[PDB]
Amino acid sequence: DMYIERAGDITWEKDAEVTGNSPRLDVALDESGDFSLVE
Amino acid sequence: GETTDGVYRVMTRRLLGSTQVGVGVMQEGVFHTMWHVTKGAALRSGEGRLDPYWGDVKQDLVSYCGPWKLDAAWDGLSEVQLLAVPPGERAKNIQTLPGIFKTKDGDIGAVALDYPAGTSGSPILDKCGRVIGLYGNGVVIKNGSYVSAITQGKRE
Ligand SMILES: Nc1ccnc2c(Cl)cccc12
Repeated sequence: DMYIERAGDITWEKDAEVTGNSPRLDVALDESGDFSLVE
Repeated sequence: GETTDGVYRVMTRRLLGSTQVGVGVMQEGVFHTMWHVTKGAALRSGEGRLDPYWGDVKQDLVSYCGPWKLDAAWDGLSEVQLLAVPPGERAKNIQTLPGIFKTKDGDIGAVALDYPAGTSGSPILDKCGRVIGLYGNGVVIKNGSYVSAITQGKRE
């Protein structure tokens, strides 16, 4: 039996920890909603 | 129960301790999450019960109490913030520029941020604070690092 607890507001927070790259990827989506790397 | 707009942890007691299995957004009285988090199962919010209303395993999405409410899209240019909510840890905005899932059916935003699976459902924001999709469905690349789609539902 799952339950939910609030974890915060949905807001854009100016000066947040800016990280991560921006890769372009060829992918296939199956009927099970699993993504996979098409190479 | 709590029906206040905002982001939420999805918890189970069916394992050891209380375990965060995912995250979701309450908006306009509707709770939005990823299908793989709840498997369409019902949810508790106080005594309050949430019942599934819409769901699609292929989109890996599901809404409770009403139809999918979130129609905002990545504009293809601007940066965005994963409002990540990890297990046992406080909500925390991470700003990033999305990459791209190129698929036979089209291009999807993707965010290269690595977080425990319990973060699945954490929302992704545009600069006006609108939710443009949910993190936690995607792919592992060469490195061993996780890349997630910006998964958005269709609103009516
Ligand atoms: N291996 C994984 C499967 C599914 N989801 C994940 C998320 Cl959200 C983060 C990191 C790893 C994974």
